Amino acid sequence: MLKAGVHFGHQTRYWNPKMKPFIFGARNKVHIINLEKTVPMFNEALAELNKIASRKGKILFVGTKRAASEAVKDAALSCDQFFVNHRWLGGMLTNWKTVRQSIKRLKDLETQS
RNA sequence: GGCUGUCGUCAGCUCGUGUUGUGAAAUGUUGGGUUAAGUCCCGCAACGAGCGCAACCCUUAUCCUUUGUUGCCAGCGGUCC
Ligand SMILES: [Mg+2]
Ligand SMILES: [Mg+2]
Repeated sequence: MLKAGVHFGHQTRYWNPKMKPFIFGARNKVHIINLEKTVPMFNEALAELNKIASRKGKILFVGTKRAASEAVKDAALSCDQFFVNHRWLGGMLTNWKTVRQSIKRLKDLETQS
């Protein structure tokens, strides 16, 4: 099952009871995730993800925090998928129809940079 | 009506969209700095915009080009200086 070498799942008491099923944990006053449930989760996850992908679908990666920021400007910045590695501008998706023309500007700047 | 004084040349006053709240409303315009300034930077469920601040206007301080009378006299002669 564990095709995933090393990511035992941090965070100690600061937990969330909604996250009981996916837990086997209890070590050194901190939770351990679950082998036999992390792996099964690709099941519904990589299945649908690589299907909508086949149907030609935009992806968009999201990962703020300067601890994996350019680590998403990566093989996510390789395919027809996209990314957000910094500040998530509130409403860039629900208010897309406004934020869109902040892009139109970016374009005008790099189109003369 | 038009025009004017006043707070005050104070740094303020608002809207679109989005989002939050049953709602009046909120956010943006909190906050950390910074500035003469809602000035700017960072931040941030906000993203942007309008009036305002600033700039564009005039004048003042240095220089340059063009211009030389009614303005000017440095080097030239003459002197009723
Ligand atoms: Mg302004
Ligand atoms: Mg002005």
